[PDB]
This record gives sequence, structure tokens and C-alpha cells, in this order.
Amino acid sequence: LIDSKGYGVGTPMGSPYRDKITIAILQLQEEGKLHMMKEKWWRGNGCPEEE
Amino acid sequence: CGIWVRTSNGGHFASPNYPDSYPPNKECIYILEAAPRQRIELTFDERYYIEPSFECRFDHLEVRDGPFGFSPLIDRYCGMKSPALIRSTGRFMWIKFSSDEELEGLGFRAKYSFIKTHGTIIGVTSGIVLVLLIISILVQVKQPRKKVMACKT
Amino acid sequence: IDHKADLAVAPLAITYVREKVIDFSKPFMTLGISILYRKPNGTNPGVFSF
Ligand SMILES: *[C@@H]1O[C@H](CO)[C@@H](O[C@@H]2O[C@H](CO)[C@@H](O[C@@H]3O[C@H](CO)[C@@H](O)[C@H](O)[C@@H]3O)[C@H](O)[C@H]2NC(C)=O)[C@H](O)[C@H]1NC(C)=O
Ligand SMILES: *[C@@H]1O[C@H](CO)[C@@H](O)[C@H](O)[C@H]1NC(C)=O
Repeated sequence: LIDSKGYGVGTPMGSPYRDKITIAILQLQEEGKLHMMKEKWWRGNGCPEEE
Repeated sequence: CGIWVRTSNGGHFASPNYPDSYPPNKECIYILEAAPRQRIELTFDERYYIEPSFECRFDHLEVRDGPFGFSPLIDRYCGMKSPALIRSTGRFMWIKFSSDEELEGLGFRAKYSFIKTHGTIIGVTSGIVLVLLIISILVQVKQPRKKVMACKT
Repeated sequence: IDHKADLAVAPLAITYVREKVIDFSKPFMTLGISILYRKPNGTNPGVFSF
């Protein structure tokens, strides 16, 4: 890695939606649906290993 | 200091030393885990009926909507009020009880409700290894036949 | 900005400048930049290494 940035969700300014979608995002994270969901669109085809 | 109250449709949570003064210098995180689709019903049992005119520090009881110290803040309570009941479907309540270096209180009372074998065998086509070993063993077997025949002759 | 839509659910950098003008949720995935380059041609064929 070189740097690290953030993907979050944009929203109207000061809208209550943001702070109550934050908890949902956190819930999804601390469940684990995020990882397998990520794989499901990032699995693709596995390259054969190299020495 | 902490109490695991997980997998209880209901159960009882309170400041340590609930009937007596709560201990000083205490920092205990209390965790409420509700399974998915469950709605969290916290029931808080107040011990003292009087209205404080001041919301001051040193002594606070935190409520979080998701993992503690990390998730959105719901409230920071103090005084001798019972806070109003808290209904969230965030499925996770993460609570801390604090304490100062002096001047403790009556404590608080709460209720929660939920609704060499491998080395030989493993090789690229050990089959090749076995074939070579077979050839070698068989020819070694061939040898002493001609050895004995030469000795006879 | 103009309320004309709702939350833009899309891969977006949580950057400094947009921050003043839009609020952003706690991030759902991290980010990074890495180098990309080809594979080595290959091993010596190993037929006659002699
Ligand atoms: C009759 O008057 C008394 C005295 O003004 C009222 O009690 C309340 O007294 C406090 C004194 O500091 C006033 O300040 C407020 O305190 C509250 C609680 O800490 C705080 O949240 C406010 O921001 C403010 O600092 C308070 O204004 C005052 N309350 C009032 C005028 O409603 C008493 O309530 C009055 N009773 C009636 C029937 O109006
Ligand atoms: C082999 O190396 C050369 C570099 O000039 C180039 O053709 C390519 O990057 C590599 N692969 C093949 C198939 O040529």
C-alpha cells in the first residue's frame, strides 16, 4: 500500500439520515456481511500460484 | 466489573455495589448484544426522586448506538434523574459506567429487554518417483541372480 | 447541495474539500494506491541449462 483514503456515503448537510445510516454501516461491518459481499463482486478468477 | 448479559431476553444490570455507593475510579464497559431483527428495550430503575439543577462532570453514564466509544453518541447522563427509556433497533447497546476520585452516589439500577510419509508421497507426480524406485529395485533383484550363476560358473 | 437528490450511494473519496460542503458516513471500505506492472517473461525454460 502507499496511501489510504475513505469511501463513505454522502448526504444532505446536517440531515439526520447520515448519523442513522452510520450505525447501519457499522452494524454491517461488525457483522461481516461486508467481507463476503466484497468477495462476491471481487472474487473473479483465481490466478495460479507462483513460487 | 463487567457483566455479560448476552442472550437474555431480559436481565439485570446495575452499578457495582448497587445498594451501597458505587465504587470510585471505576471504568467498566457494559455490553448489550441483541440478535438481528430484535428491538432493544432498556428499563432503568431509578433509586432517588429529586431534580438536580446542574449537569456536571466527573461522573457520567454513556449510551452508544453501536460499539462503544466508537459509534454515534446517544446521550451522556448524570444527576439523580432516571433517563427516559431508550428504544433503538440498532441491535447493539454499548454502555460505560464511569466514576470520579471522590464523591460517589446511590448508584444506578437498569434492566434490558429484547424483542517422511508426506515427504515421499507429496511430489510432482511421485508416480515418477515410484516408477524409478521400481526400476531400481527390480534391477537390484536381477543382479544377485547373475551373481550366484557366476559363482556357480 | 440543493437537496435535489438524497444520499449519493456511490464509491466516493471522503476528502477534505467536499467535507465542508457534504457530510460523509463512517467509511464502509478503505482505500489505497498501489503500483501495477507486468509479470516476468518466465523461468529459464530449463531444457538445456548446460
Ligand atoms: C419560577 O422561577 C424559577 C427561578 O427562575 C424557575 O426555576 C428555574 O431556575 C433556573 C435557575 O438557574 C433557571 O435556569 C435554568 O436552569 C435549567 C436547569 O438547570 C436549565 O436547563 C436552563 O437552561 C436554565 O439554566 C430556569 O430558567 C428556571 N426555569 C424556568 C424559568 O422555567 C421555575 O421553573 C419557575 N417556575 C415557573 C412555574 O415558571
Ligand atoms: C517479455 O518481455 C518483453 C520485454 O521487451 C515483452 O515482450 C513482454 O513484456 C514480455 N512478454 C512477452 C509475451 O513478450
